[PDB]
Amino acid sequence: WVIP
Amino acid sequence: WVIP
Amino acid sequence: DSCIQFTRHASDVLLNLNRLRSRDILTDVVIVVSREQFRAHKTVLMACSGLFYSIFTDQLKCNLSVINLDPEINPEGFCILLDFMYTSRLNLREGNIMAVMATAMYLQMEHVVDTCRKFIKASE
Amino acid sequence: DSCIQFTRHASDVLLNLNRLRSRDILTDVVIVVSREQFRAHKTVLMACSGLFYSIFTDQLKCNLSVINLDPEINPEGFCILLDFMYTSRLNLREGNIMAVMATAMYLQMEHVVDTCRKFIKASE
Ligand SMILES: O=C1Cc2cc(Nc3nc(Cl)ncc3Br)ccc2N1
Ligand SMILES: O=C1Cc2cc(Nc3nc(Cl)ncc3Br)ccc2N1
Ligand SMILES: [Cl-]
Ligand SMILES: [Cl-]
Repeated sequence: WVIP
Repeated sequence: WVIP
Repeated sequence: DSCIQFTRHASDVLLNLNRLRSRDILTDVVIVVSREQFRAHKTVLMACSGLFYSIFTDQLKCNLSVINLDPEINPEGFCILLDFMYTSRLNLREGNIMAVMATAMYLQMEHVVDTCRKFIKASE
Repeated sequence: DSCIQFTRHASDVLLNLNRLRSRDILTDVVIVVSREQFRAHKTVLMACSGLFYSIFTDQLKCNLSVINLDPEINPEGFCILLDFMYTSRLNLREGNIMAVMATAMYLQMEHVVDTCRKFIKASE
């Protein structure tokens, strides 16, 4: 999971 | 396009 | 093999499937969550959820145009997860994390359940 | 927004759609290319090809279970492109590049046409  |  | 690969292809496909969803094109099922209704593509639901995969591979349920979810399921949690299926983006907030995690457990969306468990563990 | 994103989601969705294709699950159209037949999902074809997008948004053709392609289309070129749609991998070879490029132009698959043109320009 990432900060888009 | 890339070499997978 | 000696194939070449287009890096953005999978993302571009999903973006187009979401555009078809937004315009209600070739949607073939209604998911009923209490008083709310959500139109979707059976194939996308199966590709994202272990529960929908099991439902639409059943010889009788594969032909249903309406699927009713368990009454304990929260329509907002379902909406957030349906958006995630079509976009890869999850709108996870303090106010919705419990409903989203409960809905992802029911839908059998393992990666969502995992991030919810981690975000909850960080706040305790 | 304040969304989080699962990097591998789009790739995982496409991998599952390809698994449904391989087991012939919920395929809803046959594409006829001369003597050959190819089963597929209308939504995936629309998401990958400007030609299929135009075909399945037409109020009459959206309901067809069989689509016949132009007789000039090569079944092997179509097969290679159908594989690319479901996998992001393109099996481009000296022996098939002309048929693949002609098929991608007909199907309106701009990124494939672009790499074919570049590979051809390098060999001249
Ligand atoms: O957390 C998750 C997400 C998910 C998706 C599917 N979907 C499919 N799985 C397989 Cl093996 N083939 C085709 C399809 Br469509 C099955 C289980 C799960 N569990
Ligand atoms: O080279 C390409 C690939 C492609 C795909 C689509 N598909 C869609 N386009 C739009 Cl804007 N909305 C929903 C869908 Br499905 C249209 C044109 C093209 N040209
Ligand atoms: Cl997931
Ligand atoms: Cl393309």
